[PDB]
Amino acid sequence: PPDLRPLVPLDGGRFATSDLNDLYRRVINRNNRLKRLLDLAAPDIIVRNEKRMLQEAVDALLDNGRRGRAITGSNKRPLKSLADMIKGKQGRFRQNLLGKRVDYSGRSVITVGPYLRLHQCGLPKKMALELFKPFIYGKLELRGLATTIKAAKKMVEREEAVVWDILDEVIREHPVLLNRAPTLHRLGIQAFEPVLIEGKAIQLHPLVCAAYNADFDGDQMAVHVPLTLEAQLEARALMMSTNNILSPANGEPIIVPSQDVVLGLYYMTRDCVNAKGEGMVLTGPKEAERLYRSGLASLHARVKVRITEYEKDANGELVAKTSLKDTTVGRAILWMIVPKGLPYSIVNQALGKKAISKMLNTCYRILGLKPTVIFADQIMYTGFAYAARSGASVGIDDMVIPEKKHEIISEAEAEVAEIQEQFQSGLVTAGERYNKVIDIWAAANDRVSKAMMDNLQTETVINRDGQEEKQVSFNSIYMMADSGARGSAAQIRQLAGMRGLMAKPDGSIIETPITANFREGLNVLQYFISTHGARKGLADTALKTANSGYLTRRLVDVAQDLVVTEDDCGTHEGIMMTPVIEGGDV
Amino acid sequence: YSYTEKKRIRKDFGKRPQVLDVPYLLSIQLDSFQKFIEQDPEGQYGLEAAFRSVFPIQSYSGNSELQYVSYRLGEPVFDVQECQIRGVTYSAPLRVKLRLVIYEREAPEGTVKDIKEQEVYMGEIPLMTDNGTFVINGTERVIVSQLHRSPGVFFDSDKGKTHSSGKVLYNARIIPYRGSWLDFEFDPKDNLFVRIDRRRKLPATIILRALNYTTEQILDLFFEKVIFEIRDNKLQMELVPERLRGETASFDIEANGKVYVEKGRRITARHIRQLEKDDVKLIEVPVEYIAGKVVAKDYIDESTGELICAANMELSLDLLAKLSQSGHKRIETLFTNDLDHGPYISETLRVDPTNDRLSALVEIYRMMRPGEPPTREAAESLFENLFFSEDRYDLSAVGRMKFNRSLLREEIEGSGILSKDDIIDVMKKLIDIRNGKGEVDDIDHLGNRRIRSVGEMAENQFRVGLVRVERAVKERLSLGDLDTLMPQDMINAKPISAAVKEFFGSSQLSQFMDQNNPLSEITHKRRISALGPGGLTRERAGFEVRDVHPTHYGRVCPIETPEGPNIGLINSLSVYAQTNEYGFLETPYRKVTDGVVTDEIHYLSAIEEGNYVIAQANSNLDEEGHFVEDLVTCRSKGESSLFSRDQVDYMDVSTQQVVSVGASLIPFLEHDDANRALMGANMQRQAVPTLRADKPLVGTGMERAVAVDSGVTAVAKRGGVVQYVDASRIVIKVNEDEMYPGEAGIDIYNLTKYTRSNQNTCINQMPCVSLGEPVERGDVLADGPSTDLGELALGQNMRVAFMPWNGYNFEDSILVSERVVQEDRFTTIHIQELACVSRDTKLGPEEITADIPNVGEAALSKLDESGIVYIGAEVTGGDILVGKVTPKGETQLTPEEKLLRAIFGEKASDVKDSSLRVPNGVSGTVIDVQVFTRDGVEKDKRALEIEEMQLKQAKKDLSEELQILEAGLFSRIRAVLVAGGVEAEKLDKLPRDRWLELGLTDEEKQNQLEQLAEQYDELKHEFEKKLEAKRRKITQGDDLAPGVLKIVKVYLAVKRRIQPGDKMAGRHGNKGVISKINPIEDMPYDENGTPVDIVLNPLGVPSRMNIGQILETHLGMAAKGIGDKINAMLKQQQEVAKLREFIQRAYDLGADVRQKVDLSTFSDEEVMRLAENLRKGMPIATPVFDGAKEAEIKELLKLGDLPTSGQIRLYDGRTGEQFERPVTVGYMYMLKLNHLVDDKMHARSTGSYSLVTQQPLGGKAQFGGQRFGEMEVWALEAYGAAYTLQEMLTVKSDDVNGRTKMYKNIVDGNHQMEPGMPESFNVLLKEIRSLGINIELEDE
Amino acid sequence: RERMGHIELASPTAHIWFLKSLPSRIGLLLDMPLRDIERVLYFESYVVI
DNA sequence: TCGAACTCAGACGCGGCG
DNA sequence: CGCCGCGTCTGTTGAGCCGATG
RNA sequence: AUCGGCUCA
Ligand SMILES: [Mg+2]
Repeated sequence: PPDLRPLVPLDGGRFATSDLNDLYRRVINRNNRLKRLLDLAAPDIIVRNEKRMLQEAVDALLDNGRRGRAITGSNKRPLKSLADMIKGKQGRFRQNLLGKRVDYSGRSVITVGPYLRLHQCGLPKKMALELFKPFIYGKLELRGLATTIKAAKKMVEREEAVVWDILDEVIREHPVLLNRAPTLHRLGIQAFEPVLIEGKAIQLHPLVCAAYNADFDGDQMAVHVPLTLEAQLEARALMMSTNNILSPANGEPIIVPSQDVVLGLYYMTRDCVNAKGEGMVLTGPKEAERLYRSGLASLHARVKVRITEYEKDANGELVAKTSLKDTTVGRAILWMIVPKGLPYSIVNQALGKKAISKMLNTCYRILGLKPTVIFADQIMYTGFAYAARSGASVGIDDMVIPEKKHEIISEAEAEVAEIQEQFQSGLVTAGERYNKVIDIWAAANDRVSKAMMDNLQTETVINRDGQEEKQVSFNSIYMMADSGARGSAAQIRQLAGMRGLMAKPDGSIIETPITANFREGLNVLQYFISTHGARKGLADTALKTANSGYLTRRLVDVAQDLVVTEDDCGTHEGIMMTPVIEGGDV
Repeated sequence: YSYTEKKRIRKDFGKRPQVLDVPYLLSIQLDSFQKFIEQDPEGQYGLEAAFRSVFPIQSYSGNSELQYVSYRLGEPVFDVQECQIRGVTYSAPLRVKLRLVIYEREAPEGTVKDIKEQEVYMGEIPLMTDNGTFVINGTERVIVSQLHRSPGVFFDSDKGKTHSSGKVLYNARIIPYRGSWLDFEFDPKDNLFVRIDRRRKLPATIILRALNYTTEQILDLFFEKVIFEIRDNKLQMELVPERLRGETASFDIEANGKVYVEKGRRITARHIRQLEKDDVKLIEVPVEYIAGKVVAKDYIDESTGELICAANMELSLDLLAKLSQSGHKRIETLFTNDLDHGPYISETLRVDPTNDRLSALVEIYRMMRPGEPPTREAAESLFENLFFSEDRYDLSAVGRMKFNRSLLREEIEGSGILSKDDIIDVMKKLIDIRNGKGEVDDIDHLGNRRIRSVGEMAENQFRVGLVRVERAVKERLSLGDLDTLMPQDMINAKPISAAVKEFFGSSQLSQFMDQNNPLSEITHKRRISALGPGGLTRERAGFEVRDVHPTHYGRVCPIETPEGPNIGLINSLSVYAQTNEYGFLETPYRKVTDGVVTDEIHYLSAIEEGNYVIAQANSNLDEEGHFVEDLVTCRSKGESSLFSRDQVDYMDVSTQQVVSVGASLIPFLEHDDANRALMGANMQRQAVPTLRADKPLVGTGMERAVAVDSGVTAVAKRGGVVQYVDASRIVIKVNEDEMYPGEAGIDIYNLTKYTRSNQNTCINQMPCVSLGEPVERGDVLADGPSTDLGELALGQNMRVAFMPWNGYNFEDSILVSERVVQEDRFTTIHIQELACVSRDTKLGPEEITADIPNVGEAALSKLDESGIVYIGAEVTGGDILVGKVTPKGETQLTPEEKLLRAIFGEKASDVKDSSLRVPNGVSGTVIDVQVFTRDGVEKDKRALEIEEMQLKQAKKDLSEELQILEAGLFSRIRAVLVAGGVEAEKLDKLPRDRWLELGLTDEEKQNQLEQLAEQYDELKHEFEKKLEAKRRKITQGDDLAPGVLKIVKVYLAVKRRIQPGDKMAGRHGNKGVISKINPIEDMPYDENGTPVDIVLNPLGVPSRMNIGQILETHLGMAAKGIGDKINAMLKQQQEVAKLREFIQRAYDLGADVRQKVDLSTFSDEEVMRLAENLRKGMPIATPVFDGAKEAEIKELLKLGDLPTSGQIRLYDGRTGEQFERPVTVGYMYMLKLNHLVDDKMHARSTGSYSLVTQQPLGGKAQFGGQRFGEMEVWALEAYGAAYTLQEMLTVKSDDVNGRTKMYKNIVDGNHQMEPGMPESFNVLLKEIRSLGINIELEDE
Repeated sequence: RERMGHIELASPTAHIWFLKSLPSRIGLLLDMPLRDIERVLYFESYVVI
């Protein structure tokens, strides 16, 4: 029919039409002219050629570039047959029938807000005033402020305060769906509950950025609303944010506290050897709070307090026991949020992020779900608050070069010179010299790194009530690398010791290694050699995603159908499981 | 020190003396085009090659011909600015000189019949503006260089395509500039193969027979044989001693009269030694030695003529009798061994079905053109015009050089066409590389890739146009009259114009020029792409091309490239790189002579760099002598090591020719990682020019060159002293020495106020000099969009103090204060363009008028009589800009309504309206309205007003020019009159006009009065004719596309400022997205009252290792302390001597810096204005790899009384307590970026719908809904939700009845759903059942 | 959007999909090779019924 | 109907020929 | 049975912008 | 509506 192949007008009397009209005109003309030549009984060769040209016109209409060469349009581009309005990434089955466009939606730029609770998100005023329009019309007409629809249109556009009151009424208890593309796995879209703010950006909780894989440096996010009454209950009971906190790939929790809260939890619960209020006794966590806040005691200075802890070892009900424990002041501040079912030895340690994750998991095992949600949120709040209150900056005095670094490199160079001398006298072969040189450089690397880390970790020497003691350090780089916020040992080694040997594009290992680091600055061709590996990494990261996405598609398309249908199949024996520690250890 | 240097001197910390200074940043376009159009006399470059390559054309019969002579370019009708306002191309006409001579057919050379001589107009060619950009239909446009594989020969080896074999396969290739390729190849069992243009594989040697030369001659050329004699009894073989080598003996080798070598005995070196000491070559051998051999030369029965054995064929022992009896006393054979001389040619022969030339040509001919009969002419023509015609195959000037060099000939140049010897040599060296001699080439070498730029591309396109014309010239010349045929008639200028105007504006490489910065220009013009016509594609290119090669050192930047799909395909040219004469890249170096680094500089290519040994810039030169330390670091043959003090040959020039210009502007580049520096150098090009620009406190010395050479600031043309300065023009008066004696010597600069940049930002210029102060040639007189006193200043520098703060800077987020928004130091201007056109419909013409049917009087206050908005009225989305009505059908009527419509009196042709309106969501303040009209349409009132205004300004400018000209000239014409006596009291008493009438003396002064009158007359004639010319050019009607009557064009201008969600970033690659705007109180305040302005996050340094920003912060805080100290000295009004002493103390601080500024020379007012300019903070410089060190930066910090460590005590804003630990504080320099929020947020509830498939449109421009791709559908199936995607598949997208009834229910208070069928499904049903397939769905 | 039309061809033609798709579904039925069917339908030879 | 197109590449199944 | 050669068919997902042509 | 080009995560 026509409307399946329109002929759209232009600005200036021009017409843009699909290629189908062109492909049809050619066949119509060939048909008419061949009928003419057939009536008059023209000599044979005219009939032969005319019939063959009719053949070509038809079987170019069916699908263009198959039999011979494709019949191009004006622009040296092939035409669009019927059989390629169904194929490809642009056809019907994939572009227009499995994924629609959708209205009642919007998109914008994300940014953080830490005053939320993890079943909430922010909406700018005007996005929410554009999405929820008909609900507003209904409420106005029901209240009797507007008689007809046009009155409601104008009252909404002029933005009179009653509109803001009604809008605040409507969105209550009405979850929306937030999405971020690409959506690799089922935790990619979740159902939040709005809070209206002013601005232009969709605020979002911190803890649920690990599931989306979102960073706040320019990402974008899309918002949909559910209309009907069943879909609203589905967005509440199946895909809310507080209902799925175990990943379906493997039951490991998915709300690990990320990168800044952990440093606060790690700076509260640690011990100095001298601070103040050394060795006086308290009566509970509350007097510890009063003492730390009034400025009579330091946030971490070892003390002994009295605490009351609850175990529910009985038949499902709690029993209380009290005692004098030997702890700092920071841990006695934490004990105010652990929820009445946990032993006190959860807190007596310096809380790197493994300890925090165990803390949450143990709460989940014993007390169920709701206490875990409340407790996780309180951890986020207190971590932020007591991490800002310390002040923790990084300055060029923190990158500490080991003192014994001239000797190591000088010795290594002497050794390589001797091996070169022995080679030039012919005693040793070609490859043997190469191998011995790389081995000696690797050994020098290792002992430089070990000297560095023996200088960073435990070198604060401080004295109290006597002569001298050594304790673990308070060097900002070391706290950011030990607790687990950011970094690791290898990358501190990049910043302070030698930065290793570098490889050339072929894959070989170049002979003379880098020797300077990022505090001393490095030379010209040392930089020009780092560039090799840097570009190889960058070029690989950009050309995985193609066949990764392709593989995911093929898998989803094979495993599509299967669903769990019956209760018990009644079959007999299956397979057998044994450990696979084989080769080496476990 | 120039006159813009005594204003504000920037301190250098560099320590290496400089030998070569950076060249003109963008020479490559200018030189390429400039040698495209120049008139070369003899050495064809440019257009003259293109003509002289189609050197005269004769007829099919040869009865006449026309001969090309010369050419010239007219002058353009319009200068650039008019050509950009108007909306037309900027071009020049091409006028060619031609002669047609007619030579008679009766006489053999009766040339004296006719000689017609004239000029011919054909085509128009665009020109290059002064900077390097074309204008094409009014939008400035830039075309990018290309980097492709050099034409020539090429060897390599695939790693066993049939990899099951596991054996490498070699091959060779010939590729010319214009023609058809040629490939030679092996097969998994060693049989040579050829192929032409990737056709079917053919067994080789078929070319060898196709040269019409058979086994004998050519395959004697190929092998050189082994000599035998049949001495009437037996066989003797001649043994050259150096033949039996690495071999084994089958019987006891001996001589005619001695025994030499035993049986079963390999021929060691001593055996050859003995044989050559014995001087014996002829040796009797058993005839079994011939059992196994092969013949070499064809031997026949000399009586009958029967071939005993064709050349290069097998033999036997009865054939020994045959050869001896026929009269052959000698036998030539083959010295064959697969390890040395394998029978690859031999097997190739005994697989070829062929014997003579005719069979080979026939087979090829029906191969390439199957079907058509192979007549003798057809076969010969196909094989000649394929490889051996100068018309259809040409290598190059460069291809021949590369060819002859790769085969180790001697003579560089020769013929441009293939021949026999070349193919023979390619085959021989390919077999040679097979046997173990030599080795393959590689592709990424910058000695096999060539750059091709504007001049060459345009030359090729215009040659294509020329040959197309030559066709029709040959056609028409042969037939018609000759004696009355003027040449101008028989050309057509259409094809040249079509080809050229298609390439300059439709090709793969003509692009817009990103006008965000000065960086964006002079990085978009120095760019080297690898795509386009004749190159790769984003999917073909593998992993070998995208990688860094050891030959990029000093020719192409290694840390500058995009991040998307095309990583290594486009990359920017380095700082000092030239281009050779052929096209390969070149780099400077300094010559070393006997340990002394001399001063003369040599440029080196990409292949000669490998022979020598090169030092490095960081090698500590020992004060004019040789190098200090023994084992100087060097590099050669593409590897680095330690060498002596005498072996070195060259030392590279400057410490920074390895990097580009985009990435030599970031300080402390040497400290931070590679890919973080990539992100920094790649988002420094996206800043936005703010209101008032501010210099950077820490730069890398190369600000000034980029700001000047980018051609965006108005530079002085000739020296002088400023005459008149205004906000929109400056008039300068030249010195006497620089004035050539024609004119009066005034220059006039018209600055360009607010204007659109084709990324929708604001371009404007500000005068930079006061009134009455001198100006020397080369200075700057007007800062550009984003400069500051001639220094590139690209963003603003703020006090940052970074530490974690209540999680409002969790991941990369920022936290700006709220007096960064009060001071307006990040707002920007954005202007926008809207247009309205009126055409001629079939019914009739449109109109532009204020009487629009069916509009309330309210919206028509803001239109004048002519129906166009006022200037200055501020509009908001939805209003009217231009009032237009479109006539439509006229139906006929009855007399009664005629009476009525004549009383009420309103209309003849009830008429639609289609006026222009502001698309919703836009606002602003109109600032400029332009009106274009044809030549023949009556000019409405407002266009008349506008043109009259513009004439008024033009006449003011012209009279001012000619009037200050004649102010000098009238000082002259007042001085000259004074001669002839004095009338001192009456001289100025009477009006100056009455100076031609007073007392006259005969002997000379009649000539004086006569010349008064005369020069007045010519002056007035020049004035009037000049003004008439200008008025004619202004009032001139315009030209429009067919069917258009007149078009108006309206601008708008908004003002955007900071709010949450909006992006920022530093120079080192630390992005971020503002998170909160925080009152003044809450900002942490140091011990003295002053708060902070940004609060970054310290958890972002250790994990990405961009340690640049910490040191940059410390220098910031060091460089502001001195500014504060000068401010204190200067408000308190101290004295001059103290300022002199302190400032001189600040410029002598480094270890061994090269800059030494002595200001005991400066005069007192100059010192005072310098101290005025530094009171905001002393600027500092730090070249890229020769930076400042921690000792020097700490000496600075200790000069201004600041803590040496770098970090201070910060209190808190809300509670008044002290932060537990010290905190860093300093001055970062950070940038806007134009990923604003106001261009991203979008929201839809109901709107348009498509036409063919009935589901909502897409994109913000046309108010569409988002997309729910199949990945989200899988996500929503995994959960188990089934109602939700039924909702998203039918009643929000396609089901028509469903959506209307859903809206009804929602507004009615009932939340339910009645679904149907997505009607694009039944669209699919009809598309399938249209093919002849009966898709149709059963019923219940 | 719903009504259709038709052209009546003067002489029969051959559907591509049932000829040039892989194994031809015509050459498999008649059993004669593909090349013969093209060379008949390209108007190059005759064939005996 | 002359005018390009080029060195994607990896895998699979079929039509000829031994 | 076993090479050996030939024409189809695949290659991430959402968005933003501006020329070109009909 | 198609095509080419630049850019974001
Ligand atoms: Mg991101």
